[PDB]
Order: sequence, then structure tokens, then C-alpha cells
Amino acid sequence: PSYSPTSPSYSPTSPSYSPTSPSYS
Amino acid sequence: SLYPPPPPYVKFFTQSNLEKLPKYKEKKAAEEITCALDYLIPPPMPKNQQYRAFGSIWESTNYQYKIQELRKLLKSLLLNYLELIGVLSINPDMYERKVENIRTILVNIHHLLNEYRPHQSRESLIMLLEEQLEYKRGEIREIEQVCKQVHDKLTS
Amino acid sequence: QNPLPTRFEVELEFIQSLANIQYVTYLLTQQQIWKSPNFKNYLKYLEYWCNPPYSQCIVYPNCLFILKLLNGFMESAIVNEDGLLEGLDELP
Amino acid sequence: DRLTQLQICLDQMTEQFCATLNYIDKNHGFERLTVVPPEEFSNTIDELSTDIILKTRQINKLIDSLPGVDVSAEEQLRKIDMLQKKLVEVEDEKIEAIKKKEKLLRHVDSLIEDFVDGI
Amino acid sequence: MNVTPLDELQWKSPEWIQVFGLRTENVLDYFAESPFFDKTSNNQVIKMQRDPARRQILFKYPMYMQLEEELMKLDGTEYVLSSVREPDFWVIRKQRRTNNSGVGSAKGPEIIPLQDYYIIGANIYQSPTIFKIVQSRLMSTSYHLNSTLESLYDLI
Repeated sequence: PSYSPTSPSYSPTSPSYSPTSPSYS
Repeated sequence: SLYPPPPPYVKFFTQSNLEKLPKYKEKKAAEEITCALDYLIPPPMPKNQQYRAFGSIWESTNYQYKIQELRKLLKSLLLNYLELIGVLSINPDMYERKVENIRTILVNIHHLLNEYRPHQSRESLIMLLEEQLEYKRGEIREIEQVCKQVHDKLTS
Repeated sequence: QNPLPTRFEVELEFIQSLANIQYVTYLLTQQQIWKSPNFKNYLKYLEYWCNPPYSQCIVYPNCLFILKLLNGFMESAIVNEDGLLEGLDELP
Repeated sequence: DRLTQLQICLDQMTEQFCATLNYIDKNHGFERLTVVPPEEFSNTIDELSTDIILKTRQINKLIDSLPGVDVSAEEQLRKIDMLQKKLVEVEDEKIEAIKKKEKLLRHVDSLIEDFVDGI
Repeated sequence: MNVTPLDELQWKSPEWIQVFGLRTENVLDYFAESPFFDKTSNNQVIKMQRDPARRQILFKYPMYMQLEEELMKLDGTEYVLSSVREPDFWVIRKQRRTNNSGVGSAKGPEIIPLQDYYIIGANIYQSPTIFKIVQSRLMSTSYHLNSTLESLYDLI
């Protein structure tokens, strides 16, 4: 009962959270 | 972007290739590019000293034959199998030689089809070129139509 | 017209383009090329030009200095997750 | 995708030529000159033998259809060369055409633009 | 010198050739994560040198189940109706993907807990994370962005 429904926004296009360095064998 | 991208050779500079480099350099000691690792080694200096800076700015491998054999080995393989099975007569102290022959037969055959890819590849290229050449031709004849339909549509 | 460049020719042309500060910038503030160590490793490989007989082919001497800087920077440079080079985020 | 469909098709045989020798080996088939009756064996051996004869036929009809057999490496190496050339020619023809059409289009468009009411 | 620290990428394609398909998957992870430090590998090397409540919940199907016995053997502080382990690494999985932990088990008749690290493993990548670490994340992010917002209230 805080407000009513819960505000969507879900996002994978954001800045980024993952890096990358163990690509090499 | 009139700024070029880095040279295509960059893709070879993986950490896996870097690890393999020291051993490769050794083995080597025991344009001639043959594998990926060769790109991690600076190119040789040309002979023409014109790269020195002027200053500062601050037998035909007959296949008609290979197909002959291939056709032979195949019959030979079939007979030899016909014997192992018992359709054709053979004394038991041969039975295993038949099996010997089949293994050997099937091997040689493999080496043949194996040696036939180059000639195979070409027929494929000649098959692609043919195909795209037919496509483009069509593309034009399609443009042509439009110009003819515009003539029809214009005259009614 | 001349045939397509040799690898030696391609690398000599390329190392020398790094003498242009703007271009080096356009690279430093790329995204993709810093995700993987490839480019970083390539630039260290290119230091082969810094010694003879190679260096005697360099017309644009600054590119060697900039390569050296560029290289030493990279070792301690922190790479963001996207590719963004961290130590540069404030600049354009 | 033929020399390999051949090669591919030739593995099956190698597979059935072992899928057989297995039976013959694992059923004292050598002793034919729990056990399987002398009938089942034969029905089985024939069921495979026959199957292998059909493969042999197929593999040939395919080797006949196999492309390049008759032709030389040279008769090909040029045929490619030609196609390469006749191909450039056709693209320049394509280009040109495209241009001429777009010019035609520009013409039509111009006309249509001048029939509009509103400034 | 830049670290990938709080889990990042995989090791990929390199034991994709060696082949990943469960059971072998665990060993592929070992090379990849750079996170087999003691017990599991130690068990691996010694040979290479020449239930629980959670386990009951888990239930192991195939050769990894056999390894599990071995791992218990390797690492078991023993009490009356109980056994506790040192540094074993292990897994829980489904279909395309799974998750694995490297843990310490404390047992009893009516309860048993393993304290460990847990790592999920989909398509050549490992995930190792913390709530509270998890929060600080987009939380501090929310606020730095709100203070960009507050900085924008530089309006008259």
C-alpha cells in the first residue's frame, strides 16, 4: 500500500557493469 | 570516419597466442606467412634502402585418373566384401586377409576423395561466380522492365 | 597505381599515424578496442620500430615518443567494463 | 557439398562395414564355415549385405555426378578467370543502369513536386 | 595493471574444443575462473602426480557423484554423527547452465550447512556476488546521479 503498482524501468542497454580480460586462452 | 581502423593483424594478438610465442620462436630457429603466430613477429626489413627516412617531420594432378582408381577400389572393395560374407567362395585362411583388404581399401578411397577437394573447390567457385553473374544479369533485366513498364504506363 | 601494401608497409604507415595527437585521441576514446587486450598488445609489439634498423625508416619521430607514452600509460590504465578507458572519463 | 556428401556417404559404408564385421565377429560368424539361430544370422547377414550393395550403387551414381571429373585444372582456372571478368563488366552495366534509372526518377519527382498546392 | 576482481568474464572456446557438457564442465571452469586454489585441484594433481542436508536436497547423477565420494574422503573433520570439509569445490545444474560452490559443511541429525563460495556458470562465464555489496552498487549510482540532478537545480 506504499503507492499502488510498482514502477517498471528494467534495463540491459544501461552504461555497463561487466569488464573483460580473461578472453585469452 | 576518414580515420582508419587499426590494421587487420590486431586480431591475432590474443593472450593465448602471446603465450605460445616463446616456444614458436624457438622452433622457428630450427613474405612467408603460414600461421597466426607469424604476425606476432615483426616483418623483415626490405632490401631497397629507399625505406630509409630522407629526414624528419616534427604437372597436372590428373583427376580423371583419381576417379578411375576410386571406381576400381570400389569394385575391389565390393568383391572382397562379397567373399567375406560367403556369396563368393574363399578358404578360411584368407578370411582375415579379406578383412585386411577391406580396411586397406576403405583407407585408400579416403585418401582419394581427400585429394579431390582442390578440384572440388574450383567447381564450387566456378559455381558461385556463375550464380552471382546470373543474379546481377537478372538485376539489370529487372531494372530494364521497370523502364518498359513506365513506357507502357505512360502510354494508355 | 601500386599493389596493396605489405605488412611492413602497413605497420610503418600505421605507427607513423600515431604522431597525430587527434587521431591517437580518437582511438583512446574508442569503446570496442579496449574491451580485449588485442590492440593494447599490438601497440607494445609495435615498439619494434624504436630500434635499428627499423627506427631508421621513421620519418615522423614523434610517433615513437607517443607510442612509448601510450604504452606505459596502458599498463597502469584501468579499463572500464564497456571499454571506456577509466583515467580519461572526465575529458571529451 | 558433393565431394563431401560423397565422403559423407562413404562413411556410412565404413560404418555398415563394421556394423557387419561386428555381427560376424560377435556371433561366431567365422564358425559358419546364447547363440543366434542359423536362420536369424543369415536373415541378418543378408539384410546388411544387400543394404551394402545398394550403398555401393549409390556411391557410384554419385561419383558419376561428382563435378569436375572430366575437366582439367586449367580448363577451370580460366573459366574462373573469365567469370571474374564478365562479372565486373556486368556490374559496371548494373551501376550505369542504376544511375540512368535514378536520373529518370529525379525527372518524375521534379514533375510531381510542381503539381503541389500549398506554397 | 588493471584487475577484473569481483567476477567478470569466462574462459571460452579453449575448452569449447576440449568440450563442455556437464561433469567435464566443472574441470573447464577450473582453468577458466582462475579459482581452483587448493582442495579440488589438489585432489586432481595427487592422482595427476604419478548424504549431507544440502547434498540430500541436491542428489548427484553420474560420474561427478563418484568424485563426490572422493572429495568427502579428501576433506572430512569427523564427529560422532557428523563430517566437515575444508576446501571442496562443487555444483548444482540444469539443461543449458548450472551453479557451483566451494564450501565447508557442518553436520547434525536435524540440520546441516555448508559455508563456501557459490558460483553460477552459464555459457563459459562465472558469477560470484554479494548482497550489501550488491546494494552499494546502483544505490551509490542512484545518489551520484541524484546529485547531478541537485547540481542542475542551479536554476534561478
